[PDB]
Amino acid sequence: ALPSIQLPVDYNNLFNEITDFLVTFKQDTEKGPKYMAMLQKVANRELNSVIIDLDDILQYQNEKFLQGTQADDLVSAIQQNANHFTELFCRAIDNNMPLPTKEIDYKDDVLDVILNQRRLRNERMLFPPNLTRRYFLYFKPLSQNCARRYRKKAISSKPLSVRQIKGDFLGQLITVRGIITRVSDVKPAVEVIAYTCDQCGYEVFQEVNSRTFTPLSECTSEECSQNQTKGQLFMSTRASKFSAFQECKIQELSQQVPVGHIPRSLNIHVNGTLVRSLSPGDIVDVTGIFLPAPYTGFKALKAGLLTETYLEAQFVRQHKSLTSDVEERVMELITSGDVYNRLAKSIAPEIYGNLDVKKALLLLLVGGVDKRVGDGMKIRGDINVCLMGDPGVAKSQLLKAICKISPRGVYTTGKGSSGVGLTAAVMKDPVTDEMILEGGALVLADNGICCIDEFDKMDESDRTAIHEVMEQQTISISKAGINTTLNARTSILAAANPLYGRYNPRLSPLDNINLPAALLSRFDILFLMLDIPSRDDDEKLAEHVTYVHMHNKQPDLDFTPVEPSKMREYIAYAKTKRPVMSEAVNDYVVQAYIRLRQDSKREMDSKFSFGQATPRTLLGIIRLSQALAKLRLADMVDIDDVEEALRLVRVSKESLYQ
Amino acid sequence: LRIIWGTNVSIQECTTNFRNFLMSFKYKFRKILDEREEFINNTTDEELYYIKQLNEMRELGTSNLNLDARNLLAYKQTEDLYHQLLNYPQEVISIMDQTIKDCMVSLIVDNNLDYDLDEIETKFYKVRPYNVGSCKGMRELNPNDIDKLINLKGLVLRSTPVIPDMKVAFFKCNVCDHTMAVEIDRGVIQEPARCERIDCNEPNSMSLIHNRCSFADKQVIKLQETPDFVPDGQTPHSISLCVYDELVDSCRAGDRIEVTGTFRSIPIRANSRQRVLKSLYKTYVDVVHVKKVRQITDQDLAKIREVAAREDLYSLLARSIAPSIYELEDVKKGILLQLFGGTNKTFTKGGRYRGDINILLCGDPSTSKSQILQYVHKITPRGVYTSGKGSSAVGLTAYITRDVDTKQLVLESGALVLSDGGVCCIDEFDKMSDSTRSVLHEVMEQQTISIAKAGIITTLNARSSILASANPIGSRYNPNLPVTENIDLPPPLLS
DNA sequence: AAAAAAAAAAAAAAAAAAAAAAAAAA
DNA sequence: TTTTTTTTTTTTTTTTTTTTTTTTTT
Ligand SMILES: Nc1ncnc2c1ncn2[C@@H]1O[C@H](COP(=O)(O)OP(=O)(O)OP(=O)(O)O)[C@@H](O)[C@H]1O
Ligand SMILES: Nc1ncnc2c1ncn2[C@@H]1O[C@H](COP(=O)(O)OP(=O)(O)O)[C@@H](O)[C@H]1O
Ligand SMILES: [Mg+2]
Ligand SMILES: [Zn+2]
Ligand SMILES: [Zn+2]
Repeated sequence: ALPSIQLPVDYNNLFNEITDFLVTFKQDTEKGPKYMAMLQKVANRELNSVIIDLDDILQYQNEKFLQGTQADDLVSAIQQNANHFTELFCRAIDNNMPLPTKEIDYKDDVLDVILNQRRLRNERMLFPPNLTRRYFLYFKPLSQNCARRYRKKAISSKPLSVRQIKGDFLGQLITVRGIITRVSDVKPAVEVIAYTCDQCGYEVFQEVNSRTFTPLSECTSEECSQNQTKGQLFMSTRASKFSAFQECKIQELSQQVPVGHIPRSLNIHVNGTLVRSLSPGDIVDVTGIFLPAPYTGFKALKAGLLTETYLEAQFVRQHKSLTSDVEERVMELITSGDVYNRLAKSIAPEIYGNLDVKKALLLLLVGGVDKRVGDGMKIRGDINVCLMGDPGVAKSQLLKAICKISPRGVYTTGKGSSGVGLTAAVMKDPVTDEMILEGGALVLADNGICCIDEFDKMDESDRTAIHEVMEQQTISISKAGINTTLNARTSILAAANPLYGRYNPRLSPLDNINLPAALLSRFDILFLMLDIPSRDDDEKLAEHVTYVHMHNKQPDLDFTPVEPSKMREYIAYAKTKRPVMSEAVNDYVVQAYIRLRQDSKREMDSKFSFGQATPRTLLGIIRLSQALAKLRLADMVDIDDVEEALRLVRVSKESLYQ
Repeated sequence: LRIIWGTNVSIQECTTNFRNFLMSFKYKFRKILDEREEFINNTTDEELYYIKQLNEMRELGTSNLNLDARNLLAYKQTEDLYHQLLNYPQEVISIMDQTIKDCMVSLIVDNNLDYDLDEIETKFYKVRPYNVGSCKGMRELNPNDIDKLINLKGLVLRSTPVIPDMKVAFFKCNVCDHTMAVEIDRGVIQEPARCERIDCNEPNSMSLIHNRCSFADKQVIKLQETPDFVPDGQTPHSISLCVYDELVDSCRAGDRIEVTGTFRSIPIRANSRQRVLKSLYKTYVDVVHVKKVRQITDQDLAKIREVAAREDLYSLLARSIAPSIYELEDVKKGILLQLFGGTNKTFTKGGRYRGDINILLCGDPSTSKSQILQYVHKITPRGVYTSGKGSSAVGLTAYITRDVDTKQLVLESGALVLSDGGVCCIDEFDKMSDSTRSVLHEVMEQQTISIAKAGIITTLNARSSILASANPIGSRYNPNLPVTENIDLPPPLLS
């Protein structure tokens, strides 16, 4: 039949030592046992989880070694095998559960009502213990610090990868380092199922220890022993115990993959209060038990002796507001002074020059006023900045760098992927094969910045969305029978590449690029950065570039790089602020606009300028004054603010020659 | 005294508390409850809000209630039901309907009138509670609140046709032809063993008559999590909703609704043939109340007449349609005249004569024509605002397309057919393709569109009005050159 | 009670090759 | 003007394997 083998481990002495450790253990550094305190805390319907530390277990072993009596190295037994010690510890907790000391508080708990109703009828006229349980038991991996303090080495907490997980580590407690890619919704998994039986005896309980089960559907009680055909069992959800279950996939980091290989993936299962600890896009260190999946059902026959695997998770270690602190940070930065120039300069300190562009990127980072006028009129406060110019002028570092500053931002590129206009209504998700409404990148960045690199090569299909956003900021959705309009208020940062190379003495700016005049008119600001050879500038550029290669540090200079978290804190605080205008300030704007138009009537010339001024220019003047006012000022806007905005616009306009 | 098994709810006290609540409650107790200051007590304290609705329902005969949770908590003694309903919705609602059964009698015989009450006896009543508790999204739902009333919010994606549900089986005997009806409980049909007729009494002589049973209606709805509450780098989640009886065919596709209902979870089978089930349930909600996000009265007629008696009706609605637009009064005059349209006639001999006005706006590129079109879009009852930049060549007319959910054929009308009897606004008229332009030609000439594809040959009705806006080539419309060169439009289409 | 027979369980899908249209230009 | 260019549009499932678990049938 089944042969027998002798193994050193005996579970009786282990159970005795667990019972001794629960009572005796004290924190050496409230007084008394460490865990009977938290058990009493649990009994008062406040704590939902019990977490054991193997450092503490080593402390009990060290205490016993100080006494000198032999031990059973419980820490090694837990590491080698952990699926059984969970049940052992659960039984040990159940045996020594303290009484409720205060605030019994039975209000509307359905399971409580069922259990209380059971008592009267059972006594007047044995169930699975897990039904009465509420706490969840988790283990905590070892610490190298405590290990090095008492040697003994450590295996459970070592940050292995997905690839270093061999088949020799199955059934042990290990830790894996990786990035979370997919997380699923929370669903209930049955643990104890209760069947109601046509007022025959009473409801019956069955435990489920697999992913698949069979209903009972036959009443075996003493009163139900009567021979007449009477009916099968019906399930009752209220008297049954469920649990929260979640499954995730972790993927190997790019640094740890060897050359020529493809990264692998691992599956993680989490049950209990630990659910929702992991989200997509997080680099974490997850500890758990590595167990074999049954792989049954279809396609099991072909494998024969091949199994799946998964990791039952028990611990999570993620690697990486209005308060007086941030109230004082802004005051400190105000007392620092030179906020405008320093804020513009610290943006991408590697790149030397293009300081006006850095001023304009700051105004794009902040947003103008979005005022909802009555009778349906709306006015946009978002910023549309396009940066044109010859190749090899740092076109595509500037952009990427701006994406770092604001959390709400997406870097979308040319026809390699379609994300600008992918407001599709069909999503063939493999998990369920049903449609999901999937928004595009333009919709994704709300109150944010969309960085569209290589805008020249992008197709007219995305041009439709770009045209519509600047008009109404509300994306109409695909024609898959939903008729949905989605909010898409966003600011646009575009990078352009002139047609066939560099700037051309062809006079029309429309000839330099493919973009239509109407599309360019909606842009708030246009910047031309042409590469003109000058003997002085090349020397400083070469020196600046080569200093970075010689020493990895950027070239030290009197200019001080402000700390980036301060950048974010000031930018957010400015964004929260709401300006206001006065009647006197806007009167000078009319004079400015009429002077600009009287210039534009004669400004039509062979080479310089793009068409003529439009009322959209007046709108953008106020829109840009918004950000310059939000930068440091409040309440009414200064008159010199309009001068600053006009100066920035005029420099951008004069960039056509330069 | 006796309590329904499992729960702690007893009918005896609940019925009395509810009748006390209904005959006792007023806005007085409600405004004492909320007491948020600046609370009006101007004769509202004695209005008897529940009794007046009860009487108006009795005289109308409709059965719809809007019982609220805060109002239910307002009364001190009935405060128990507030926490007794969240945990046991079904039994409390069963008591609800049973008490409303005699709520009619409690008021019909106060003056001993001659109401029949027999049609009241036959008809049944129910309730639609709302605002049960704090609204929480589907992203936060644990197994800890199964079979408890919740309030959810989400986007409607799709609906399914009516689903039959058996209520009363019907078995006939193939020998003696005897008919008997067997009720079904929770889906399972208890088969008749042998014919009840003692004389017939034959084993295994039963036949099911499918079309002689009794059925009820079901509908299933699909929801999606709203984009506002979703965090970064996530995919929206979905929930299925069960709708029964009068609420079927209420939620249109693409709307955003807040619903109240009972959370539930059921098992689904592992193997289709075997009895075996798998240890992971599916979660859904059974809904009880749904909320979203002609027949003009005589007073409206009188005010319409007196306003129509204004000295200058032309200029007033000239300025009303586009409040933001300054000057450009003449184009507003034309649009106001267009929105009414001349009379339409179709006499037998000559045929139909058109009664729609078509308007084309064009000129320098940075005027405000698009805002004008979006203004006239809203005023008109039925109309469509779609640009002519691209899309399918028959995107404004019928386009036979394969159905996505089912591998079937669906005939989908376009934007010109969907603007029948109204004003259809076209934007960016100059970018419309040479092949689709001809379609508009048959629309503006015969007002009908014919489709002949996939074995389908048919004609639809356009009968709409075209308001279009265009842009020239260049940054200005120089008056010296005539219209034709600048607008890039065929002479007949402009004509 | 112990045999012989009979189905469920599929699932899946991108990646490439050939042919006819509906827009571009020496 | 007749040349080159261009999108693009179905093309897909007919097969598999030996266990494992069910109903009939001496
Ligand atoms: N002002 C500058 N300061 C520092 N580096 C600069 C500057 N201008 C250009 N560079 C150099 O240009 C490169 C960054 O821009 P890069 O040429 O890679 O992309 P791009 O400007 O988008 O051009 P392309 O059209 O080739 O993609 C780096 O090698 C960088 O050193
Ligand atoms: N007569 C006007 N009255 C009010 N606003 C105007 C007027 N002319 C131009 N504008 C402004 O100019 C912008 C015009 O944009 P719009 O006309 O929608 O673009 P398009 O030229 O594509 O139709 C609007 O934002 C509007 O505020
Ligand atoms: Mg680049
Ligand atoms: Zn029984
Ligand atoms: Zn019979």
